[PDB]
Amino acid sequence: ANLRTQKRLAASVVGVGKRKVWLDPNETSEIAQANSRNAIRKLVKNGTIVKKAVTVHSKSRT
Amino acid sequence: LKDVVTREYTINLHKRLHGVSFKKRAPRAVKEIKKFAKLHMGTDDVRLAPELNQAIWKRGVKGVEYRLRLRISRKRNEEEDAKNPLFSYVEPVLVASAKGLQTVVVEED
Amino acid sequence: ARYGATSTNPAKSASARGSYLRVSFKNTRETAQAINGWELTKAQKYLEQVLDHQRAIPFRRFNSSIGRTAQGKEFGVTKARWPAKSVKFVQGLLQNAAANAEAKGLDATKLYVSHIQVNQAPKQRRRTYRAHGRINKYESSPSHIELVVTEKEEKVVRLTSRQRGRIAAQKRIAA
RNA sequence: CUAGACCGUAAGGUCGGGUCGAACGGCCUCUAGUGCAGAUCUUGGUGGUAGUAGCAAAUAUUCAAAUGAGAACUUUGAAG
Ligand SMILES: [Mg+2]
Ligand SMILES: [Mg+2]
Ligand SMILES: [Mg+2]
Ligand SMILES: [Mg+2]
Ligand SMILES: [Mg+2]
Ligand SMILES: [Mg+2]
Ligand SMILES: [Mg+2]
Ligand SMILES: [Mg+2]
Ligand SMILES: [Mg+2]
Repeated sequence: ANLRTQKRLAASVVGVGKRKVWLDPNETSEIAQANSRNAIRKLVKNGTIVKKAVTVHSKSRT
Repeated sequence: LKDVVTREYTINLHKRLHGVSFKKRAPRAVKEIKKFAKLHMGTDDVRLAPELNQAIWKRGVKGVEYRLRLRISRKRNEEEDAKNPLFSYVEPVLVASAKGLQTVVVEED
Repeated sequence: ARYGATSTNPAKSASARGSYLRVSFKNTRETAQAINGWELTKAQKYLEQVLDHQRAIPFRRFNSSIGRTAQGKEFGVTKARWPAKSVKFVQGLLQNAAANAEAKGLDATKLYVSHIQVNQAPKQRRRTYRAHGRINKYESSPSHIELVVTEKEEKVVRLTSRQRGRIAAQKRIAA
């Protein structure tokens, strides 16, 4: 399948970069059926698409 | 003999990657592990667990460990098999040190 | 129909074709000549060994500045290669001609490649850009391949008067 | 088209055989945009070179799954 469009949609909906969009590898078909931002929103809601938290730039040494 | 068997190996990656170019040390480590499993189990088909790949690339492309403890499980190929009836599956073994360990046979049951 | 020169029985032969095939003509000529005349199953096993680099295709005409290999030994040559794309195309045609042969009713075990022929198909044109704003041709050299598989099958003397008399004389002084 | 035949010193002419499909000759004369190996000739087609020169700047890829006839290169995840 091709989920390149869904990851771009998920980045726009969630508000993060594409680098922060996690699509569940075990839900490829269900993600593929999600073609609208409304469907992406429901997938973010039920956790098929996750926000993939920021990698930390600690200041402790500084 | 027993076509399906699993064993514990430690591989000296230090001598196999000796002199190898820095940007290909980890990719060479992958190829040397596949060659290693092919030599030990006689299987052309070798599949590495992604966690083994993570172990190989832990210190980057240039910092492969000298020795790596591997669990090689020769199994029966299924799911619309390829040419070979058997394949080898390599996954890493969590040990504090990979030194002073001998080849041993793992009991599946 | 209408292949190159063939001298075989069409009743116990089958044939295959691939025209305008995007595969190197020089490589495919060598691959074809490598199995020309072989038994069909021997050639198909041999082509599989070529694919996995256990045996090589000897390169006999289009071979200037090829590398040297020990796998050319069995063919009396030093220059041999492993043209995977040609081998795939040939073994595809071998499969078709085999399918045709047992579709016609021919026996499998007696099949041998009686005729295999590679011809230059029309070239496909591209361009390559050169120093100082020059353009050169960048051409494919496609192949027409045809092959036929066949079942293996299992004066008065004028004498002069002297010669006739000598023969008669030998017969009356010999018994 | 034809290491098949015949005539002419020769330019050439004729015949057989194959291919082919709709027009074309002999002779007497008339007429010319009338005969090619060359012109770094024109246009077009094609070789040897040669499966050769090469496809080496921009640090770098790897494992698995999914898809598919086919995956170094597509997608997803993991990682660097
Ligand atoms: Mg050195
Ligand atoms: Mg060279
Ligand atoms: Mg160029
Ligand atoms: Mg001639
Ligand atoms: Mg007509
Ligand atoms: Mg003129
Ligand atoms: Mg001329
Ligand atoms: Mg002249
Ligand atoms: Mg080259």
